[PDB]
Amino acid sequence: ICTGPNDTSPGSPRHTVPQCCYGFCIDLLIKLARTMQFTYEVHLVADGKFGTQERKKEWNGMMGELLSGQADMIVAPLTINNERAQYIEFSKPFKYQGLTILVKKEIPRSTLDSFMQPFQSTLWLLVGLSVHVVAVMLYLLDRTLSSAMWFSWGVLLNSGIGEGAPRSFSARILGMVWAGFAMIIVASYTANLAAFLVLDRPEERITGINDPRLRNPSDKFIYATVKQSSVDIYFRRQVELSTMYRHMEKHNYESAAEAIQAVRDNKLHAFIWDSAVLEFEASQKCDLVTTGELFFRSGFGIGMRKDSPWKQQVSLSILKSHENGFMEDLDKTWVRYQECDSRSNAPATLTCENMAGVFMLVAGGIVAGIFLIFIEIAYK
Amino acid sequence: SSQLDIDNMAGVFYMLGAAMALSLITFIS
Amino acid sequence: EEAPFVIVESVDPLSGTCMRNTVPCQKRIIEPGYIKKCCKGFCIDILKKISKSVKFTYDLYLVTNGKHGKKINGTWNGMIGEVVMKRAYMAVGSLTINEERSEVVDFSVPFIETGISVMVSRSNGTVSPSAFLEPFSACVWVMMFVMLLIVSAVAVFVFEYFTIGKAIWLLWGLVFNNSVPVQNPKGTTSKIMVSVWAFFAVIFLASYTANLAAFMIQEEYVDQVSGLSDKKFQRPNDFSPPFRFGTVPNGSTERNIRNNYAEMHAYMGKFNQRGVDDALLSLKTGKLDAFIYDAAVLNYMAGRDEGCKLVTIGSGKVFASTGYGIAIQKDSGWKRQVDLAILQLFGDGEMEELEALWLTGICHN
Amino acid sequence: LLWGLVFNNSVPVQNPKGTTSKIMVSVWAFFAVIFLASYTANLAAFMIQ
Ligand SMILES: *[C@@H]1O[C@H](CO)[C@@H](O)[C@H](O)[C@H]1NC(C)=O
Repeated sequence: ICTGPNDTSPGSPRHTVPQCCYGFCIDLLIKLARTMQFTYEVHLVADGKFGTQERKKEWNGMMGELLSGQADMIVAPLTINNERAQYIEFSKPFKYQGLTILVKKEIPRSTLDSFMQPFQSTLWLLVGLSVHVVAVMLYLLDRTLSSAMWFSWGVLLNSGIGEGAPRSFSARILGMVWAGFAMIIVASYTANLAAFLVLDRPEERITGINDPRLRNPSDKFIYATVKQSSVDIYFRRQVELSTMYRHMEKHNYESAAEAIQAVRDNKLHAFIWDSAVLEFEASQKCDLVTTGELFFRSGFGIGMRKDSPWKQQVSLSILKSHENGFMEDLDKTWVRYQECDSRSNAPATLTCENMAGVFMLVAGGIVAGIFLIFIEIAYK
Repeated sequence: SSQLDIDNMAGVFYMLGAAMALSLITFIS
Repeated sequence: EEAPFVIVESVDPLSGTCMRNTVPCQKRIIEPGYIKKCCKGFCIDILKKISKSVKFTYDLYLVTNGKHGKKINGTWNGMIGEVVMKRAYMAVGSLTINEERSEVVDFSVPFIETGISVMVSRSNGTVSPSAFLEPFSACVWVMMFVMLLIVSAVAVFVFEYFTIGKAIWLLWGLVFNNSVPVQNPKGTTSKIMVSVWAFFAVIFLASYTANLAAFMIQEEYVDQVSGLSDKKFQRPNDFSPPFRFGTVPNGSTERNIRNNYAEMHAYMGKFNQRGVDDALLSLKTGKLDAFIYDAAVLNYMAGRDEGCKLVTIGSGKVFASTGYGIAIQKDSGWKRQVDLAILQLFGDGEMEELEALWLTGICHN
Repeated sequence: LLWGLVFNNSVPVQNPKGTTSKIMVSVWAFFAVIFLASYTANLAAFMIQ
């Protein structure tokens, strides 16, 4: 059971209500129950925000809540810093972790609408000009013409209808260059296609943290985090990105699911820093991408009030639990059960449209054949 | 650089015209 | 000094002095002369940075007995022995953290989160014959197959104004490559129509090969080994007697092994190698197939040469996630202070600086 | 015949009369294939930089 705000009280503080709370940490707490011999209730925080000693100053939410006395043990994913360290104690962390940045995964989006472009249209026309002219020129070089067009047409196209052959010696030498021209032309086409298929898709356009587009913000890229989070502490203690830091205050939030759906609706381009949650978000959503280098090596452990008699004991269990691998069992229980495609940004194409264009060319040539054929019928 | 240059086909029609000229020259015989 | 946290044991005899970065680390001597070399490395630098936080003075007294702690008849020897004999109440260097160690001495908050892995990665591979029905030309592929099939009716309609199997075979073989002969047309009607089809044919090949080479460009070839839970590592001979997975005898993990995996403990006790460089040579030799140990040391070894054929299990998925750091004798309370100091250190990314100083490599990354 | 074969079979002509040549020049076409197999391979390659 879970005594929490009815409408979650983000402004209209509907009174509390028993809900159902359950997850990894709950498992942890019940283990610590079986090993520590205590009983308890459970409740939510007043605000939906971790807390910080903002301006006299005072800590929002759970921090100040514990500090008062109305609380006596704080178990949740909790970061570690110096500020919180100044007042309370907490044992070794139970899950090491860091920071990363997530972006709405892009689609491969093959580009083959060049189905006749990658040389030119100008080339596509001058080649037909050249074929006609060299055809009739070979004809004159003979002295088998009305169909000699078939000859060069096919030898470009590798048809093999070959109704005849040049009887004169002149063209009987000439045709070689035409053959080589066809060979090198198709070679060229293949080569430029292969090259044009090297243009990669730069996804993690931000390099770790030193990317200036994210080291100096551009209006083309939107970005934020959750307000009053420890991440803000980390930034404002590192004055460098202050601008971006200042900049990001134009976009901050109050909940993680906020930024979650924000990047889901493709407006917000990046969410951050809840790494050990971004993993589940990704491997259960498979429309998002993590990246960056790990920023702030820290760990989630359990905090308790100042110098309670419990500290010395708690740690023990944890290591005991880290000994028998029970931790890893909980991992397999609540962690690995999410999976989607994870190979890489794979290059491929099955483009129905870029070949549907040429299939329509097929169908059009069909009616062209009907028309021209009956034209020749009436002719003969 | 997707579409090739018309100029970026020099040797093509170079050899084309060369063959045409050699053809006429020999066909004189 | 055992690894890239404490390495240095070299003394400069040119001037009887030592470089600025290092610090005197005199072993006793064996009248202990108290002149050993001057040491440098990673943890030493942590201590130097700490010095600016709390006013104190060093004594880089070295170890003389054993590599680490062991409860010989329940009596701690090693660094933990030195700290429990009240001979020195602060000890740093690569010293794992567990329940057993905590039993007497306390601990700081660790900083370098550590674990248990293995590294045997000479093997390799390529892509399975799994991309030639590749995402290039499957659905449009059969679509073109049938859009080809349909042309036969128009062929019939033309011929009416002896062909069917002939025409089918012809255009089919043409699509791929002209090999076999047959009199395709009789009258210039079909002599044009199917002609344009061959046009398509060309581009077909022009596309196909283009992507195929393209698709054979990326190459991951993730290794195939047995995790820390497979019978290949759980019951070697019951599964496959060809199994040579070793470790370090007196190491910390030995507690975990001889307390939870006596089976593999005995099955591998016939492979307890000595040292670390000997392990590297033996893993490059083939005499010992594989071995298991702490995290940081192997992550560093990844930056060696033979490491580009010797890397991690293929994950950060380790056994009994851990970490370590300073440790003191349940008394001084300065922990509190140094606590924030260490965290203050974290508050700046100094760990990044230090890692750049010591902990990147090549043939890895 | 063999010239045009090197690049690509386009035009017809009765190549053999008797299985003698029907084998000899045959192996030549073998070479022909690899020829193209090489050429295009590098050309694309050379248009990479
Ligand atoms: C692949 O692994 C085999 C197995 O030892 C080895 O002989 C070969 O040199 C390796 N080659 C590459 C390219 O990794």
